[PDB]
Amino acid sequence: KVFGRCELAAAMKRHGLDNYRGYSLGNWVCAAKFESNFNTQATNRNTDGSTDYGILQINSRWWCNDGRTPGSRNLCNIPCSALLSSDITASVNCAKKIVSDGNGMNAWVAWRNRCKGTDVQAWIRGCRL
Ligand SMILES: CC(=O)N[C@@H]1[C@@H](O)[C@H](O)[C@@H](CO)O[C@@H]1O
Ligand SMILES: [Cl-]
Ligand SMILES: [Cl-]
Ligand SMILES: [Cl-]
Ligand SMILES: [Cl-]
Ligand SMILES: [Cl-]
Ligand code: NA
Repeated sequence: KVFGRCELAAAMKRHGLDNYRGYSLGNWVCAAKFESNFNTQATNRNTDGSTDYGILQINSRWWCNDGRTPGSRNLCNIPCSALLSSDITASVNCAKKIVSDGNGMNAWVAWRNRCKGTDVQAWIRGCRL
C-alpha cells in the first residue's frame, strides 16, 4: 500500500508514535517519506547481505528474521514479511523498540540525513489528526 502523507500521519498517531520517546509525529512521517516514499512494500538489500523492509525500512541484521541474513538477530521477534503489510502495526511496534535502543531516531539513516534539524512539522501541516 502507498500511503498519502495525511493518511500515514493519522495511522502513526493512532498507533502511539506522536511524541514517542520525544519524537514529534512530523519526524516519523518525514522518516517514512525518505525511507520508503510511504510504500509499505519497499525492500532494499544492504551491501552486507541484510535487507530493509517496509514503510520505515527496518533492517534484518538486528530487528526481524528473513531466513537469509547469516549471524543476524531478530530483536522484534517477527518475520521481515510482517513489515510489508498494508497494516502498519508490526512496523510501528518494531520502530518503538528501535528508537528506545539508546540512539533514538539516528537508527534511520534517511532521518539523520534528511529530517534531523529540519522543519519536520511541515510533513503534518494541513492534516486532520
Ligand atoms: C532502523 C533501521 O533498521 N534502519 C535502517 C538501517 O539499518 C539501514 O542501514 C538503512 C539502509 O541503508 O535503512 C534504514 O535506515
Ligand atoms: Cl508527500
Ligand atoms: Cl511535528
Ligand atoms: Cl537469518
Ligand atoms: Cl494501518
Ligand atoms: Cl533521543
Ligand atoms: Na535477522
